Amino acid sequence: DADKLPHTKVTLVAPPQVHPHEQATKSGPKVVEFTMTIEEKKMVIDDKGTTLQAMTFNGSMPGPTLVVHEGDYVQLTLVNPATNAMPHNVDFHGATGALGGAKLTNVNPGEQATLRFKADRSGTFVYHCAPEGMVPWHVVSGMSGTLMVLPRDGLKDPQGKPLHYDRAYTIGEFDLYIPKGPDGKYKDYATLAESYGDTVQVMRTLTPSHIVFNGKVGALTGANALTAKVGETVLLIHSQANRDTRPHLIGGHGDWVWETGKFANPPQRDLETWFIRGGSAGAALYTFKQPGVYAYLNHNLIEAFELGAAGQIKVEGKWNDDLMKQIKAPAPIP
Amino acid sequence: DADKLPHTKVTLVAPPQVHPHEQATKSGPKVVEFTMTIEEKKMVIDDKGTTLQAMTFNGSMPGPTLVVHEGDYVQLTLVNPATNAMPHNVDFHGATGALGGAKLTNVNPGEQATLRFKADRSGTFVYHCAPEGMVPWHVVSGMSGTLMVLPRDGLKDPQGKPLHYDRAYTIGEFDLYIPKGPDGKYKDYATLAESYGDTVQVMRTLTPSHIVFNGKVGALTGANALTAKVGETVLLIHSQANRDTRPHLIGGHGDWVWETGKFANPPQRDLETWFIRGGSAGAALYTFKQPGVYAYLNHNLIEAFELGAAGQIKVEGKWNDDLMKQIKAPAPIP
Amino acid sequence: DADKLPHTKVTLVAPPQVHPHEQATKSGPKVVEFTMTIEEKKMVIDDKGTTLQAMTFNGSMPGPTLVVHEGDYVQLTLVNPATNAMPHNVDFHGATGALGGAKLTNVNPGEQATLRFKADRSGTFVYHCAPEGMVPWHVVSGMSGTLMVLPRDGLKDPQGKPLHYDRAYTIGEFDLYIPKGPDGKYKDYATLAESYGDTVQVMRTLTPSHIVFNGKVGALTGANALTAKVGETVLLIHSQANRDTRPHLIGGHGDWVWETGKFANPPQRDLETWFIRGGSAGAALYTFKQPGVYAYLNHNLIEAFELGAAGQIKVEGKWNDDLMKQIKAPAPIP
Ligand SMILES: O=N[O-]
Ligand SMILES: O=N[O-]
Ligand SMILES: O=N[O-]
Ligand SMILES: [Cu+2]
Ligand SMILES: [Cu+2]
Ligand SMILES: [Cu+2]
Ligand SMILES: [Cu+2]
Ligand SMILES: [Cu+2]
Ligand SMILES: [Cu+2]
Ligand SMILES: [Zn+2]
Ligand SMILES: [Zn+2]
Ligand SMILES: [Zn+2]
Ligand SMILES: [Zn+2]
Ligand SMILES: [Zn+2]
Ligand SMILES: [Zn+2]
Repeated sequence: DADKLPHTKVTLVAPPQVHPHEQATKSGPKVVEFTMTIEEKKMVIDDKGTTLQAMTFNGSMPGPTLVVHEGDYVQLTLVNPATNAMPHNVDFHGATGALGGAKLTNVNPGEQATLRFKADRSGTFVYHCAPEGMVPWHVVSGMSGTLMVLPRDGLKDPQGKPLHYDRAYTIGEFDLYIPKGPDGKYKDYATLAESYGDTVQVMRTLTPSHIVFNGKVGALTGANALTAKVGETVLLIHSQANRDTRPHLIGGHGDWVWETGKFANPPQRDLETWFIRGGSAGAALYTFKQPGVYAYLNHNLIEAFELGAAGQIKVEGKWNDDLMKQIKAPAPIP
Repeated sequence: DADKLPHTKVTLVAPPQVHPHEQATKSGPKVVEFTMTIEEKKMVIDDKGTTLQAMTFNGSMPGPTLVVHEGDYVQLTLVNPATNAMPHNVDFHGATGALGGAKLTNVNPGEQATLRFKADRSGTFVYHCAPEGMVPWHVVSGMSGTLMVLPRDGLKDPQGKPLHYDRAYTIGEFDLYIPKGPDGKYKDYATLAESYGDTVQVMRTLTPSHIVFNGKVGALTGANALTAKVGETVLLIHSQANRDTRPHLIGGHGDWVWETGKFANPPQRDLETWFIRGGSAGAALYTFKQPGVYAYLNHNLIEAFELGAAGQIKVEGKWNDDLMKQIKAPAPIP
Repeated sequence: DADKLPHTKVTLVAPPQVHPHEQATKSGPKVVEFTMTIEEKKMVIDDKGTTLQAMTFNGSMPGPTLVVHEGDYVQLTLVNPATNAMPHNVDFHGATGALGGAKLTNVNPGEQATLRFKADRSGTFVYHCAPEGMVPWHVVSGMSGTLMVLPRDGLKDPQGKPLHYDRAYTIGEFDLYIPKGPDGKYKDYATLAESYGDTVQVMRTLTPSHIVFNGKVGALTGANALTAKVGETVLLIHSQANRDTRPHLIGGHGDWVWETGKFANPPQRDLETWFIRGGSAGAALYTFKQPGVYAYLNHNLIEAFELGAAGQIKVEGKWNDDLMKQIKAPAPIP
């Protein structure tokens, strides 16, 4: 019975980081308490100044990643401030019943609610807003993120041997549908409500204007690149709440990958490219063996390089000539 | 030798139901006999009165699901009445040889044929019409369904333990390509033949005008919702003969899923969203634990809510506060 | 240490063939040496005379398949003749570090370089050109192929039992983005450089004008059909460096399939249709049981029959009435 369990309180952190947590643990089940506050805002999503009338959990795309263990109960307080214009809610794919909790968390601006559900299944799961009649709009405008439910004894390989990560990053990939006017320029809307009708028209074409990691072209590049060192294992959590994507690490691999994102299933190894189904979150482990700047992208290379679905990981350490060596540098042909 | 085996005769039923059958069985192999009659007809596919010049097996989209056991022989009589305008045939993905049987079942209006093949592989398999030179048109106009070949000893989990369903539903998802005229309204064609050239032009854009379960927007919603009770296991058979989709049960999961649809492979568990490749049928088991109305949809939410790829399952029984509880209902913020 | 190993030299062959190689082998690791020469050229890609300003490894789309064993080192010499206009390089998904080798193989026209990397992971892996700032263009214009890294003891089934192929074919599937002018005809460009800006515009729509196997509509059909005999096992290597596809053998199956293409993972059996993620190569084994002409295609049937993604395999041998029999030929209805 959940009433008798100890309660713990978790402080969320902004993507691409993930809040401190244990993997394998000796702890018994808890009611883990989180709070998120919805923020509607206009956001600049590319280098040329295009805006999106956006909607977010906790001010970021994606929302923050919530982490518990299998057997825990998630208890979320969802706050919709009066400064917002729209009603909202939350649908946890990791939860059982009531349209993922959507039916029990309908909050108008100035309202809040508290949902509890049992995280009885391990994996990365999408959570997203789902107000009746406007579900796709809320999702594609930015209202999604990941619940990671770790097995109580940590991750396991196909033979039941222990797996771990030394650092976790969360990447949300957003297919955006920004309208254009008669002049072929992207439209800038004074309010969220005014963007709706034009946006639905773009949505129905099924062609994104932009596809971005973490809310904007270049969000995870240059100074905002992910980081690691040779010998460190990274978990890359990839969520896509609306559309398929195909993650790849250039110069790397998915050492162990759960592309459907459910940890009770054996992972696949040595992947070049994996597949996240629209409406899901997946997870890949990789241990870096070479230093340098890696690209982490959607391997529809148009979607990556033209439309925005690409980032970087800057990796420190010592080059390894056994794994790779320039035998003869570029030089004239004999 | 198939000539020495007992023959049985099966009466098909309309989707979303599936005809009575055994899962695990003590029976030896049989020649199982079915008959289907092709019906070309104009069908209303949405709420605003849009029509499709459709083609069907047995008058429905999808065609009915045929169920046998591994080692059985399927013996289909395919009837093409003289009231039809086009030639037709059938390609069983579950069969070996002759383009799935297409080469041996070419039937002009007023003709019929009888095909036999050995169902030597377990799984859900697409069957579809495939006349030379017009294959995509016949498929996207509605001529597909599922052959389910159960293992003789029933479904099994990754550890070889028994799995079962208490009820089976079949869902066919149809990407439609309805042309529009200069006024931006959908075209209404007097005959099947007249729809062809305009439709091929829409097809080549790769953008469906509509994507529907079972032949129309809302076919599996409201009064036509699927049904179940808490404690019952449902098999959800999902076919898509032309285009990828990503099934999800809102507030539920795929407890055991064969997304490529082939039962000799271990299923995956705890899926939020699975993937049916265009040209295949997949299958998911789920045991309901909460009552209420669930949505079962393609989790490209545009494809679902805007274009039509969504239905409902109405589930009876007792709410379970351990799995989910509204701790604090929506109420003003402190 | 790679310097102490024996060097071997391999002569590449044109797709759809694959160069002679061993599967299971008693040989220890080698440094296997290959050379490829880039050729930019205009190519006719369909029946109506449409051209593509193409870019290739070794004059073909796809490039040739390179085959080694796990533990070998690949040592490629990449030649960019002075007759080419653009700089190029190579990114091996099978390699670790330096953006797959791209950073160490930047070659202007008239230059060459030699890369070595350790093929420490078994599977089929994409290789492709990846010049900074122009990656998608080089890829979609034809610069990709497959590195197959076989396990030293050959392929294995889920229970660790031996698998083999008697013949291997390599199929590269290319989503092309050919621009049109104001008259609705495809544009013909005098040079590679001139095609760029118009092509990027088509790319950004995400709608291919054509999707072809091995560089052109019908490349693997009629006289250029693949061949086999009843009782022979074929390996079908399928690469797609930019966009998803869904291979299917009409009248056949994937007997054992590694759709993510990584041989240390158990294969799936009895597949009707499998899924190659954009940015990957997959592999399927099939043993023919019936003679006749099979179609091997992308089972988005529009992509196959309308846009070009389909070929044929002509199979010799004796028909098998147990697997399939025309019980009653097409004939009038009673
Ligand atoms: O593997 N570079 O897209
Ligand atoms: O999980 N609701 O799309
Ligand atoms: O299975 N014929 O597309
Ligand atoms: Cu919302
Ligand atoms: Cu959802
Ligand atoms: Cu037909
Ligand atoms: Cu088919
Ligand atoms: Cu190049
Ligand atoms: Cu790549
Ligand atoms: Zn915990
Ligand atoms: Zn570590
Ligand atoms: Zn039977
Ligand atoms: Zn039951
Ligand atoms: Zn070798
Ligand atoms: Zn053999």
